[PDB]
Amino acid sequence: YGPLAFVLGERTTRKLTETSKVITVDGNICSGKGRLAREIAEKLGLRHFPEAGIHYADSTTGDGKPLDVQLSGNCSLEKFYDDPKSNDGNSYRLQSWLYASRLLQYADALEHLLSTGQGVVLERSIYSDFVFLEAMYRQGFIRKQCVEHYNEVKKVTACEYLPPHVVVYVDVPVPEIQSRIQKKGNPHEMKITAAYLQDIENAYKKTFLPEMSEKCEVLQYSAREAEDAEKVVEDIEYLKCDKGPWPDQDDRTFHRLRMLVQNKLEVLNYTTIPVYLPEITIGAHQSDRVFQKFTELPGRKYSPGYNEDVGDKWIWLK
Amino acid sequence: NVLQIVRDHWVHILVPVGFVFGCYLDRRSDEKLTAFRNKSLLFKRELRPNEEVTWK
Amino acid sequence: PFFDVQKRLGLDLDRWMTIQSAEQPHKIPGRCHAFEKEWIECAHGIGGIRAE
Amino acid sequence: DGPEKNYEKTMAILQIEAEKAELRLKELEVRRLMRARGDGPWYQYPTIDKALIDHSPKTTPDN
Amino acid sequence: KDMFPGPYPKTPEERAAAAKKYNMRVEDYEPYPDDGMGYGDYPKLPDRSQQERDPWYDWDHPDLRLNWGEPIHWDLDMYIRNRVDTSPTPV
Amino acid sequence: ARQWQPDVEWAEQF
Amino acid sequence: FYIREPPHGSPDWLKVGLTLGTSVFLWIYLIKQHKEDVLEYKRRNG
Amino acid sequence: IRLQEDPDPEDENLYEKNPDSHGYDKDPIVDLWNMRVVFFFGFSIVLVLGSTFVAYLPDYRMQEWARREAERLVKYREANGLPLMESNCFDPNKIQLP
Amino acid sequence: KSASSLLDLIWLETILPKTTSFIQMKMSIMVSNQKGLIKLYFLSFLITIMISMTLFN
Amino acid sequence: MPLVYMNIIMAFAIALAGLLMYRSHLMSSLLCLEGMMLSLFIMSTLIILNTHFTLANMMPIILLVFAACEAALGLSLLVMVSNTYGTDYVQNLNLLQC
Amino acid sequence: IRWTYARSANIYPNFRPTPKTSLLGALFGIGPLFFWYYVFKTDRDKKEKLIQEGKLDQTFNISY
Amino acid sequence: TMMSGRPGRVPLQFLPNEARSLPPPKLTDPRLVYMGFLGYCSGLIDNAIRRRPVVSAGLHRQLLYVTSFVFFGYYLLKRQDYMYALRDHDMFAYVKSHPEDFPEKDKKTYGEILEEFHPVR
Amino acid sequence: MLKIIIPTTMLLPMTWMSKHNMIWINATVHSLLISLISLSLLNQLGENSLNFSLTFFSDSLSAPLLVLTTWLLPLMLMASQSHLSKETTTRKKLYITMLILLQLFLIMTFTATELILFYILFEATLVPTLIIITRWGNQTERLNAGLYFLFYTLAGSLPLLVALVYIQNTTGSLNFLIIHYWSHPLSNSWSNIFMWLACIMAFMVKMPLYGLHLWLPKAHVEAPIAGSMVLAAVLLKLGGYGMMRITTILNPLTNYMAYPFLMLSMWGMIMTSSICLRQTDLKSLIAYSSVSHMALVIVAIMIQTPWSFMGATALMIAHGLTSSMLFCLANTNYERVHSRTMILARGLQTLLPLMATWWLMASLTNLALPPSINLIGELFIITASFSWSNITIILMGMNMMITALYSLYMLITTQRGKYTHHINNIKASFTRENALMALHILPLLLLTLNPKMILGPLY
Amino acid sequence: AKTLLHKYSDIPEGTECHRKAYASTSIGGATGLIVSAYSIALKPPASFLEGVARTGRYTFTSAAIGAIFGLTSCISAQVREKPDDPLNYFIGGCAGGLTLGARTRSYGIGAAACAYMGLTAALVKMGQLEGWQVFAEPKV
Amino acid sequence: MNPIIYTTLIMTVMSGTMLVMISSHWLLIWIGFEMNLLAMIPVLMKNFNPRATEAATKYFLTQATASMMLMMAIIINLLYSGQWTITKMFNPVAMTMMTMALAMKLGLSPFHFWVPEVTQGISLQAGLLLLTWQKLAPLSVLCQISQSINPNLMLTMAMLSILIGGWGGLNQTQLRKIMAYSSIAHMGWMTAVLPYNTTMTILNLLIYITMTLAMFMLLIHSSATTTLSLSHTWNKMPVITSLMMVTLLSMGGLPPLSGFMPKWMIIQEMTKNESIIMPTLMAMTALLNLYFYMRLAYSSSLTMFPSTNNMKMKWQFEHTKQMKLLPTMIVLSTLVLPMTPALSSLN
Repeated sequence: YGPLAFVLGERTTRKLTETSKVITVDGNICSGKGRLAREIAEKLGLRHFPEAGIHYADSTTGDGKPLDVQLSGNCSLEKFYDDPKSNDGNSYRLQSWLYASRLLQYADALEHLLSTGQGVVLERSIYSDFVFLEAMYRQGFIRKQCVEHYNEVKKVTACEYLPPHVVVYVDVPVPEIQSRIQKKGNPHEMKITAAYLQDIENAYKKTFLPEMSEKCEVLQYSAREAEDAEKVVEDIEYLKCDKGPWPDQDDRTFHRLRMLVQNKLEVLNYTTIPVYLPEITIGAHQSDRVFQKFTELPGRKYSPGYNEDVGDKWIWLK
Repeated sequence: NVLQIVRDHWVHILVPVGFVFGCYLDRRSDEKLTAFRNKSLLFKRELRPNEEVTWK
Repeated sequence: PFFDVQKRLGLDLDRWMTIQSAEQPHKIPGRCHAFEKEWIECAHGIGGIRAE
Repeated sequence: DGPEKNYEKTMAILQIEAEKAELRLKELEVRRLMRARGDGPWYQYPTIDKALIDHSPKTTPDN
Repeated sequence: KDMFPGPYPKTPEERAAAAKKYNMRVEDYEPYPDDGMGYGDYPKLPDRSQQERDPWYDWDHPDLRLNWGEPIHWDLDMYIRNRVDTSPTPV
Repeated sequence: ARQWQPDVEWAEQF
Repeated sequence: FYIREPPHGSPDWLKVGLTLGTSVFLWIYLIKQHKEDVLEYKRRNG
Repeated sequence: IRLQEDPDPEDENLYEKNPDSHGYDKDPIVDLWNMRVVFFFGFSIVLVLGSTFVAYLPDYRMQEWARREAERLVKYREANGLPLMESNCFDPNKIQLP
Repeated sequence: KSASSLLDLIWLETILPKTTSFIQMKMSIMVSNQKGLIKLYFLSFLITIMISMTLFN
Repeated sequence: MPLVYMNIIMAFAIALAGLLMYRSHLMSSLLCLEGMMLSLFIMSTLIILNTHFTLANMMPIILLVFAACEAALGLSLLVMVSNTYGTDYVQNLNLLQC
Repeated sequence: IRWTYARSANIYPNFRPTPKTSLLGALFGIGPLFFWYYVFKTDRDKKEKLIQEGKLDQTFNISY
Repeated sequence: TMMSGRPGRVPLQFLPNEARSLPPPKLTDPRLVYMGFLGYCSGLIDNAIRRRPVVSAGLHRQLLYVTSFVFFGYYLLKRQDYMYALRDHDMFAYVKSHPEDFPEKDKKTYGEILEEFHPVR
Repeated sequence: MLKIIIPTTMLLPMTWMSKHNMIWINATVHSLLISLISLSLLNQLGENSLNFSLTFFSDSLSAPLLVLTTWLLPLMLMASQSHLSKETTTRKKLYITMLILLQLFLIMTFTATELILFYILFEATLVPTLIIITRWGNQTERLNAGLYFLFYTLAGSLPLLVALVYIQNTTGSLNFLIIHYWSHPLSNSWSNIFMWLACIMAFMVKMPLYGLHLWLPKAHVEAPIAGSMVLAAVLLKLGGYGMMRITTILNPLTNYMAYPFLMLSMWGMIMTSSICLRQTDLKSLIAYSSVSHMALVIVAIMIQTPWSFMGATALMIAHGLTSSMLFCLANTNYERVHSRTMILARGLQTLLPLMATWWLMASLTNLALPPSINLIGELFIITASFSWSNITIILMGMNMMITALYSLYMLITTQRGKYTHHINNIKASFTRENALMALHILPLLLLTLNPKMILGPLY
Repeated sequence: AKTLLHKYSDIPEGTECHRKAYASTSIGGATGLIVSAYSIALKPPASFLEGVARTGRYTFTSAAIGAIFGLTSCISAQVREKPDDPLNYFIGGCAGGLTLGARTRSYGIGAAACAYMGLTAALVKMGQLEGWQVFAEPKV
Repeated sequence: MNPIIYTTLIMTVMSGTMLVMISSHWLLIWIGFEMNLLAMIPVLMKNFNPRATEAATKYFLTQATASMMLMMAIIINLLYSGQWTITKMFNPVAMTMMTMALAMKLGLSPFHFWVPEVTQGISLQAGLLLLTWQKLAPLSVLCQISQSINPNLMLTMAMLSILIGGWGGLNQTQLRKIMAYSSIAHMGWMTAVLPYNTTMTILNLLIYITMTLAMFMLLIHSSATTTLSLSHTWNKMPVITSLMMVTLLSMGGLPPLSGFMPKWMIIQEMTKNESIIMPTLMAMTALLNLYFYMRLAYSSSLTMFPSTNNMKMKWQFEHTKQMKLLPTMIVLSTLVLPMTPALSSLN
């Protein structure tokens, strides 16, 4: 898709329908939001997006097989759970990488909505990733400058996109969250502090839910209420589409957005803002070595279709 | 196989071919500058029997 | 770069208004028609350097 | 090769280069003369074309 | 970076920091006079040749009669044992 | 045993 | 290999043929033009 | 200030992997061939053959020719009583002095 | 002292490279005033017009 | 030249001076720019009429049309700037420097 | 490292154009140049004078 | 403007008919060969920028680059030769038409002229 | 001349398409072959220059330099193998290509018949040198050194470009042959004086002249070993070659305008050698010694006597070889100790005997031990200056003394004394390093046998 | 404009030193006024008094430099009795540079200005004698 | 902006320039300039930003003043000559005023001030258009009136342009501002030979267009507007920054790159006209341009600045957009010096 296709007559609004809606399911750690999101997608026919992980970009490109952490992400969630105040900057590096992954996820979702026309259900989003960073700063895990840089990156990236039509919040109390985490069994999850979960909940209810409520409907559900998928789907169906800026958009603006989301590098252009924070800054020698390792990886040396090492042929005529 | 040998050591003929071609190019320029074959006031001589040119 | 496409294609697009001795509507003469005609006829193809 | 070959080649090269120098100086002089007189094909700045002038009977007899 | 020679010390605090940098006592440390010759804060060590230094003392660098970490004279190359000698003479 | 490559400080001057 | 099909995959074939054809036409026109110019130059210059 | 690799340790001595190293690369076979190439072409060819080539380079500086011509000229000069060397590099007859 | 520092590392460098570079730096600061006000450079345009009209008549 | 031509040219000069010497409002600068267009209209009209350049009597009209087009442009830019800043002050245009 | 740095790197940064530095720099930079120029010029002119009057002996001075 | 205003110059004409009287540039002209070299380099750079094998990807693409460069270069060289021939022709004609402005200085031999000798001592 | 140029060009595709394990091997092989081919050019005629074509020619001045460059390339590759062994294949090929481009440019410079073509190529040499210094330098001062070198050379060259175009406009041709046969004396007008300055200053900058030599220490010290090799072996001689060529049309104004530069160089040799005496960096010492030895050549060129020119050519070749060798030895020591401080490593003679012998021979050549070509050139220049003025012998002899002093001082400080105890990484000398030193020394000693080849066209 | 340069040039070198200096002073003052106008426009003076002060300072400095240059050059030519030496202009230029340094109350500025100004003035004299054309009339 | 509308506006800008280069009537040339301005403002403000609006306003103001002065000069020439053809102007005052106006349109100093500001405000594409295509029409008008152009005034403006461009470029850190000041200097170089030989100006203009096209396209491909943002490029795409190094060296003019051709030919023509001081000063001042080019090359490719962790994600994805002309433009802007004798074709 390009300017020519828009000139030829390809209009996104023609494909878009009432079903076409961006629904984000948000909540605290281990709130069971993923199950509800899947149920919503199945009962609305929408495309569910699993929550963006460290190797989400690895799935989108190449063979989908997650690449080495040193080559893709250079951050560990498990390390953050074990040591939230490490001197390696793993906390903020992880948070920034997650934001970049979620920015890519939101763009990947929008592109699906503007090409196929099918709605999308996403587990959290960029508009919700700030909660974890705020929690980390409250706990003292990260420094203030990290928060400042994250705000800088967000303000220059998120603005280009459109907020979700429906914001579903699964409200699970912190004690129940602790109980589930203990039942979950993950030792790193067990190491999660209760204060961190409380900060996440506070950030949600005091910043995210009101601001999203201004933009669109916020269908807050209890854990018991979320179990009733039928009710959740019905409530979303009965939400006025007026909520959200999508009714205020047209084929021209949709064309701009579609061109934006297609170019993933353009989407992630400002994720690498040249602010030198020790947590994110990577030395030149290490950068060169890691990039050389990345290029050595099969399928990454040349552009897709020209990597003969993976089986591509006819390159002499390609 | 000799094929494998030339397959990996073909680049070993570039510069020798370069020298051969350069000798040819130098010879070509000399041919273009044959305007005083036996017109110098120092080496002017009659062509010997069965001599096309002095190549000078 | 005066790409004289007018002369190449033999099309008059602005040469009609270049001088006042050119044909004006209803053959209305210019105030200095004679003088301009004399000057142009004198300086036709002799070059700007010589015409000066 | 023989020394006479290089001798003749040097003579030819000298002739070519000297003729080039003569032509370059000649060109500079010709260009200066043409640009100072406008009597040559070069530096012929355009003038008004006499074809544009209309000699058809005007309105006022004294043109 | 801070372990590199700097400008002429002006405040006594600068002098103490320079003395610490060169591993010299604050009392002993003496910068070259601020004549604008580019000496900076480098210590003005006594102008005595390496030959004068005790030949029986165990030096880290025996041929140069120097110790590791010891402040090095500005004109050490001139005052090496192979060059100009400032040792006392009988007459 | 590595060529000097600009640190954060060197880039900050730009 | 790739999860998503390459935007290239098999050679375009149509575009490849068009490129070959354009290059061949350029060569044919160039050679014929040079031949014509040689003949015309000889004709005009004995 | 930056997450960078620690300084690479002192360059691994090529002797460590293979005691017979000759320097050059790390692979022993390619080291052997590189040393053979450098020594054969560098010493056996240029240094020897080219030295012989420039040693027997044909005299185009006209040194022997100059000496022989000088001998002939000296013979003629002495035989005819003419001075061995004149005082004018060009004949005054063809010099139209102002 | 006299050769190595006084001349080579001090005066010779001060006489040619250092001086020229410092002059260039000051000129760069002057040219890139970084004010960016239409009023000022348009007044400069007016001054230029007047000066050109007087000097080149 | 007749004194009327001198006065019109002087009017153009005065309007140019006012335009180049801004004070506060960008609107005032646009007024000066349009005044200059008026003065040029008057000058060209008088010249064409006196010379009886019949075929060139359309030049002032074309000048007028294009003049008002470039003005429509100026006004559109002024309102964009005012809506962004709040006033049409020339000092507001300061984000871009050098 | 400090010694090597101070001997070369820190020389200019601490340098100040004091009257002493300026005077010494001038008298040891251009002083010797002017002195040698004067000496050599005088010698050359003397030899040229002798050449002009033919007094200078060049009986076997055929290599120069 | 030099020859931009030459008499009889048809506007927007790349190669006038009179150029055909001049010898056509040889298809093995070294300048044309350099043009083809530039085309091949362009192909290599295009491959490099698009992260595809520099020396093998899109052989048709590189071939078209070379062909386009050579094809346009042939006419470029022909026009260049035409313009230089125009220069020489006009200069010679002007010298012929203005003999007084281009006199023939008396040719004197070195034995006659006097050049001051500057001894190198 | 294309018999040399075309293979040099063909080196580039070979290096780019050579296997990662064969890059150095192929490059060295064919570079040595190209040097062998270039050896044919040494058969210069007695009077006429070898005018191969309208564009390329050679004489007894150009041919030794051409052979020197073609011979220097393989040794540069051999030296560069060590430090550029952890580099990626693409960057290693890039370095090799930069070296090949530099060699090609230098060949064309030394063979160019047209003065403006020589200017173009001799200023084209800056780009590869700048890239080599700034990209593959080891210190942080490499950027400033590259800036200094580039700006010094350009500030010298641009007035030369203007002057050359002026000469082309006035004389009508810049071909060396025509410029020499149609030579016309220059008057003493200020215009002629400034033309002479424009024609001389660029080459004065190229071969370090006291006052304009500040770029050389930085460049040589910061640049990688190969870059320093070319910088001190050919790039400096570029100035001498250009000056000797251009002085043909700069007479008799040279007689009046030489005194400033002559005195500057005659005092500069002493000053720079004294600076060498009190240096703490090995590479800096080598660079300053180069400055003095090149000031000798500057004097020789300015005097314009035949003996001076012969000695200048011989000294240029000799210094190229010696300085390259000295930098290579310093590079080996630096690679082992990872520092350029001269006093850091001591008593290396005990640990590395053969490298110490190489050091001894190189230092002997540096101090012009008879009958080395170094001494031949130095003595010829000294005799020419003595003919110019008898007072010159004072400074010349003092400079000889200081050169001997600092060379032996370098040898004693590095290859003598008590070994440094803590330095334990001094491994045995590699075969490649010894071969490099041999390929630097043996040609010079052989050249002493037949000095006529490197004695220039005035022999 | 060109009339001021005419005034300076018409006065023969090494003659009418007072008049020569007067003409040079007028030229320098005009240049100072131009610089003052440009400075005031680009760098707005806070007060009209500040603008007057800046204009006066720049004009006085430039005029003083011009007066010193003219007087020094003419007097040097008179004493040496050689009106065609570039050294006269060089001495005048260095004197003007020293005056600039005094006006800026900076010895380094004065020294550098002396060197550069003296060189440029000598070059101007050399061009006046040889015929160097800064803005050559198109001739080809 | 709808793509059809954008294409129409671009074609309108091109048509204005073509009218300026095709017309023989002064009024039509002024009309073409007005069309260029009218269709240029929206292109400058394609991406609505306060900085973009400020840049558009400043550009409009400057170009409007220039057009006013141009039409005034045309009217004065009509008054004193009764001529509309674009030939030798017959009034000196009109000639001076027209020169001022056309220089302001070009951006020659002291009318350079607007160029860096507008270039920084507008996007990289708009910057490319402003610094390459918008330079054609005023240069064409100047070339047609070169005979009447006062050599002194034009030479002063050109030399000041070179000096000011170099100085401004030395202090800038934003890539767009560096490009703008370098453009000012190159325009000074172009207009210096305008009174002497117009074909050399055409040559310099073509080389400048190729170089600026290559540089702007490389910046767009790297999506960098500051020195640090460009420094990060080495980690992702080293080829782009290395080619940028080559193009920067060409912009400096260092032989044997293409950038030497225009300077070489310009110096040749100026020396033929007995002007020696002016070209010497021109080259010596272009050294400053070389300095800031070298600084940019240092930061971009000659040395390696620190990168960020998020670069790993960008490594995986490949640029979708493909600028077809970029390779040819790089080649033509780097390796064309062996092809100077093709200068005759311009005549």
